[PDB]
Amino acid sequence: ACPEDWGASSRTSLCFKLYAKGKHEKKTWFESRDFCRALGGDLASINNKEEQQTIWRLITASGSYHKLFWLGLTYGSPSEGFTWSDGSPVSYENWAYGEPNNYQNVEYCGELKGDPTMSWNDINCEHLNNWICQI
Ligand SMILES: C[C@@H]1O[C@@H](O[C@H]2[C@H](O[C@H]3[C@H](O)[C@@H](O)[C@H](O)O[C@@H]3CO)O[C@H](CO)[C@H](O)[C@@H]2O)[C@@H](O)[C@H](O)[C@@H]1O
Ligand SMILES: [Ca+2]
Repeated sequence: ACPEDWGASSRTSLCFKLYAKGKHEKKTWFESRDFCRALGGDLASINNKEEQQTIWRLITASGSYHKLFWLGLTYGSPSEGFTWSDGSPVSYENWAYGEPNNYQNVEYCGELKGDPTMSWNDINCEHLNNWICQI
């Protein structure tokens, strides 16, 4: 069962929470990771299409579209490439077309574009974004 306002009560329920913020309250990737971990969780990992649908449904209920959200995507070693901050394997992927492109060699964190494509992009970790936690 999920904590109240993080999802449903069944044993198979996945628990995510959107944090959409104004520009003065958006966070870097590391700040967002630390925020979610302080609650006992982590930045959201998306391990399959079921989790993607869960998050998309939350976005549709939010009324806002096109927002950028930090996910738990962070580059590891050169051989690893992208990893999930929660330690789960990066099996499922939904990178946008051409991504990750490490544009100008400075993009080591992953963001979700909150539109129907639910696509991922690598971007400067120091950008201030919205974020999504999991527990
Ligand atoms: C593809 C992109 O390349 C770099 O970002 C460029 C930026 O791309 C926008 C794109 O125009 C927009 O349609 C899409 O929704 O978001 C992208 C940003 O994530 O466009 C500006 C000009 O407006 C610059 O050309 C940027 O270089 C790269 O930084 C992004 O990570 C991404 O791979
Ligand atoms: Ca990119």
